Amino acid sequence: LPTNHNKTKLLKSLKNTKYFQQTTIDWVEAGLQLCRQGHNMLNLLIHRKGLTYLHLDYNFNLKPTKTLTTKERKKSRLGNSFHLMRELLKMMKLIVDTHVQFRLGNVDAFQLADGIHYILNHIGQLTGIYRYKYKVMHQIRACKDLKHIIYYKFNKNLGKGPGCGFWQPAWRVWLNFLRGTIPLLERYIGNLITRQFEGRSNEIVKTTTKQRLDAYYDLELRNSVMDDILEMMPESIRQKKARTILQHLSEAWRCWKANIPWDVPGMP
Amino acid sequence: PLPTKAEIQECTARTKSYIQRLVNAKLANSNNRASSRYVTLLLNNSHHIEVVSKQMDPLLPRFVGKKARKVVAPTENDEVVPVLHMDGSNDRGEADPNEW
Amino acid sequence: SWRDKSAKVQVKESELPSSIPAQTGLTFNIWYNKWSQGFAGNTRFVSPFALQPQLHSGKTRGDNDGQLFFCLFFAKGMCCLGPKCEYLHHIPDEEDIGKLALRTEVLDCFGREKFADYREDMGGIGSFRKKNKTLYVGGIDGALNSKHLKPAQIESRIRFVFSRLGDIDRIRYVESKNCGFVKFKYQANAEFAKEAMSNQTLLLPSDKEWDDRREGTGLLVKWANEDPDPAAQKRLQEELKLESLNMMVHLI
Amino acid sequence: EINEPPPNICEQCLGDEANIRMTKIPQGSECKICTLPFTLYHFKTSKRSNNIIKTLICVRCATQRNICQCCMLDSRWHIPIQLRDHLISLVNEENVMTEEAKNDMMKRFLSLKNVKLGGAQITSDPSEADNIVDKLKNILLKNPSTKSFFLYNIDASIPEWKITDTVSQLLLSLIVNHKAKCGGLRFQSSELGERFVSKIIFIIPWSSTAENIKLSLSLNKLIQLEL
RNA sequence: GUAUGUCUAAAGUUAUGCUCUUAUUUACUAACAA
RNA sequence: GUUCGCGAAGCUUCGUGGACAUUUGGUCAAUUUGAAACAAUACAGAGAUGAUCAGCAGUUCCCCUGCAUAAGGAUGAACCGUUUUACAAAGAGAUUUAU
Ligand SMILES: O=P(O)(O)O[C@H]1[C@H](OP(=O)(O)O)[C@@H](OP(=O)(O)O)[C@H](OP(=O)(O)O)[C@@H](OP(=O)(O)O)[C@H]1OP(=O)(O)O
Ligand SMILES: [K+]
Ligand SMILES: [K+]
Ligand SMILES: [Mg+2]
Ligand SMILES: [Mg+2]
Ligand SMILES: [Zn+2]
Ligand SMILES: [Zn+2]
Ligand SMILES: [Zn+2]
Repeated sequence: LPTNHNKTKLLKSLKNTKYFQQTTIDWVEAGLQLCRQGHNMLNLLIHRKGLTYLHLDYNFNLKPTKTLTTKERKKSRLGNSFHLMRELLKMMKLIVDTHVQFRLGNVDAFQLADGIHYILNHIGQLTGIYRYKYKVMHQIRACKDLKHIIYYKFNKNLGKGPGCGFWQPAWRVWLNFLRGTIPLLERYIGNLITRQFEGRSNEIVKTTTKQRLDAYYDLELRNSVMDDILEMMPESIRQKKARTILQHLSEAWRCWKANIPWDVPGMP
Repeated sequence: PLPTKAEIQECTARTKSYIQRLVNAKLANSNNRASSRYVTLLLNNSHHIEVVSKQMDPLLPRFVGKKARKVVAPTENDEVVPVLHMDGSNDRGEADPNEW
Repeated sequence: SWRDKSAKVQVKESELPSSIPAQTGLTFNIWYNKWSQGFAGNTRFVSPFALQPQLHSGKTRGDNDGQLFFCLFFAKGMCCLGPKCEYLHHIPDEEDIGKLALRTEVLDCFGREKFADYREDMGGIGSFRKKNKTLYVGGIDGALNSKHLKPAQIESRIRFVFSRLGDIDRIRYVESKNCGFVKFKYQANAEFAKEAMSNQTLLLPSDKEWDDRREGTGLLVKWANEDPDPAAQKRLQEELKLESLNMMVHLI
Repeated sequence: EINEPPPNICEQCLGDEANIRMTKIPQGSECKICTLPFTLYHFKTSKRSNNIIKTLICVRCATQRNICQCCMLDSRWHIPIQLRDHLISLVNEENVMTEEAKNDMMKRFLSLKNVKLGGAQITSDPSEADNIVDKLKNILLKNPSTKSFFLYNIDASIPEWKITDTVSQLLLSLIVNHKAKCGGLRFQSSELGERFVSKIIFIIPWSSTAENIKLSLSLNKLIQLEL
């Protein structure tokens, strides 16, 4: 159920400000301009990070220029935000490019339609979107299913071959995927560019997880024990005298583990 | 006296107002425009002036200043405060350490 | 005079130089405008242009307005907006210094904010915390393409250069340190010169290394720490006292 | 945090208008002292005045120094902070400095402390300021056409600007070295030199107890030459 | 062989019982050869 | 400039009183001197302990990559250095001083 209170859209919000103007531009123009824009954005981000050795190709296919020093390599492992952004632009760059080709006098409209259809049904095979965000397999699978459905309603009496267009339902799928992800990428890339600008938060504090549960447990335990002993101890002894205590405890634990009775004489 | 109901209403009003404002501040601060919808003039002498907040481009960072600085806090314990325990144990207090 | 004529263009934007200096490294960095993948060799070079003030200085859009700041690119001698520039185009004087004297405590004559501390070099625009008027003038060896001149010759040429751009409090060349200390009448003036002769040449048309002026490394005009010399320290103190007497009488 | 402290801007600075319209960008810059976010305020002094005035430092910093947030001058006397600290050091005391820590971490820390600096303690309370002022007050009470001269007996403290201006009043180029005092003055024309000489610590030959003076000159000159 | 970590990358801040000679072991180390 | 009233020449033209409309942007300014980061050359090449190994922590006015409160950066790095007093009471011997 869509929540109703949030009736300040993104575009509306942007419209409200001065820094945007509006124009009537051809969709191809919009596309090409957005490839140019996107390219400039991603390059700006990468260079900002410092790693100029990652050359963006104009086809949004990122690759390193030089052989990478291990440090450099570590630096350049861009995350699932940036790569996902790239992949979406790759997707877009494909279809927009196909339109350009069509309109640039290369290919016929049927050829265009087929091209677009091919792109949508082979987003997996044309842009490793799945790599970064694997739930896109669902989308890919859906597209495949559509193709299977469509073709066999498109090729009843007609034989086999590649020349079917009809890109609608797949296109719908991709739109809904983008709808799904727009929030995710606003968060992800939001945080990313925030990190680029503001440093990362220095109140890191890690949660417990399966991997560090035991260590945390044990530290909590020894803190508790130490506290109790200090409460007990009437002299108000130093932290260095607590080291003896906790070390004693540790030994005791080990003794228990062994099943050797832990009977140190000098204790209270 | 257990506090007055009327005065509890006061305190609640004050503190509730405060915390609501604080949370609003926290929210409109954050980059997630999603959380903008849960948000519940001056003079610099005898001389007078109008304060304004110019709306900025929603591309450029909202808060250019903040950059996650490490900052050490000065304590500011300007007023001294005692630590004040009343006891004097000699017999049990000296016999015990030999055991402890 | 400067006020008699409109300011000529230093150089048309066709003649202006691009923002892609020297390929110092293997690849260009878009968000920084610097180079990268290699910092082999020093970056600095000699200014192609110079403020020839009488041939250049004049009226502006600013001289109409009462813009209180002078054109950095005028000082550098490369302003591509001549009379159409908002920032002014002439040597700072008592009238203009006096005019901006309120604001110039916090920031330069180039209308850019000063900082808490000098940039470790004493190299960048001055700190607000000091009211310094004294420019250190390093890199004279580099500024003359290793021309074995006389100390007298050096100091004279230096005098010719900085006296042209602002009223001098004093200058003194140091043979033992191969540098200048060029105290100015006003902080605005100091600021102006400090940019106006940054990365410049001390060479002249009469000198034989005139066509090699570009190829060296320019004047290192930075700001000066006050001398350890107690001979001048005392003088400084006296000056401070005098100034204090002025302001203190002015309070009532 | 909440916008609890108001901005600390002085009068002269701000300009003589009954109502200006300034803007506040909150968390709007690191300050010029303590590298620390604060609410940046800014305004054109007039509507059609081109120069914006932006609040350089943070309010805590301002309070700490007890200054304007745009001028960096004391809010009372409209004078450089260092200068005012010197004045304060001079009257009533021997030592009053306001040491800013030039290390990026420590400066922040210092800024955070709600404690006035040396001179700020005086200038905050107006009574004390007044007292200081009154104490200060108490404390108070032959022409061969050479175009090129060689002037001597130059006070060590005098600057070239004073010299040239004096000459102008008595009316070009000038060379002075405060070591030697061989004030190698040169005029833009010989006629101008004539004019000057005809118009006449002004000891002045025309080369191209005076004895002792010559000696003092001599030794100083020699020393200069060795340098 | 690496992570990783240091290093360099140029412009001058104004003060007056032993020494010896050898041969042998053992250990460790060695992106050096077998 | 439009228009609505008027006057002076021929519904047309020149002059007059109105109404309409009446404050843009800048925290910035074009290359060295107000700030990145690796990179290259050189040098070493990795915590326990004898040797070889998985790590998870912790403190840190160290951070980086990461969407991250996953995780990973060599167990990410540094932590291994330095280290004197709440200083007492009792006895014995020797020296001095005084009564
Ligand atoms: O089933 P998929 O693995 O998605 O592969 C299909 C399938 O090929 P296979 O049957 O060999 O797997 C289609 O063949 P048909 O079942 O329709 O005979 C074919 O469709 P066309 O016959 O219409 O070409 C289509 O190929 P295309 O993508 O060129 O339409 C192709 O997809 P892939 O080429 O991606 O394997
Ligand atoms: K870890
Ligand atoms: K660790
Ligand atoms: Mg590891
Ligand atoms: Mg390991
Ligand atoms: Zn200009
Ligand atoms: Zn002010
Ligand atoms: Zn501050």
